[PDB]
Amino acid sequence: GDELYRQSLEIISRYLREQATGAKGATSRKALETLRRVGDGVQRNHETAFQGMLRKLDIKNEDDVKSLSRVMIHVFSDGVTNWGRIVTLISFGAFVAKHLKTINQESCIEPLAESITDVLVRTKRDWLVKQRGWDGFVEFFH
Ligand SMILES: Cc1cc(OCCCc2c(C(=O)NS(=O)(=O)c3ccccc3)[nH]c3ccccc23)cc(C)c1Cl
Repeated sequence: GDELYRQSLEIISRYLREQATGAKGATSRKALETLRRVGDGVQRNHETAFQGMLRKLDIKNEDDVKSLSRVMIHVFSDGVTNWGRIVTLISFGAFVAKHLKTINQESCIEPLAESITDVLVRTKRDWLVKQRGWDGFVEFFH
């Protein structure tokens, strides 16, 4: 097993889907409430950049969402790894998730999640371990 990966995918998965479907172990549940508060804050403050980036990505179907990976890696990894940019990575994900339910492609949400987790855990794995993973996440937005 890879429990940072499956915890990461569980949290990002349900955060994205509840964000698009309106709504809605113990560590995963505190991370998810943290990521509601912070997540919705960030989507409201970067909303001008977020819609700029959404419209420029132009996601229509699920082969779009599968292309997204390496532009994700590009925008995301600028070395100086920190929770702020991680949570922006997830929250933009949510932004995209609600836009995919608008155009009635909820089927792409879980691939999208599977991509975000996939970028995150594979590009920051050592940093995330050194910060005790999602317990670091929760206690950083304490
Ligand atoms: C699901 C998905 C997520 C993606 O995340 C990218 C990194 C997060 C991000 C920043 C960002 O990091 N901006 S920043 O350098 O000024 C920054 C760094 C730390 C805390 C707050 C802001 N600006 C953004 C503007 C628009 C969209 C996302 C961001 C990227 C892609 C392609 C997809 Cl398909």
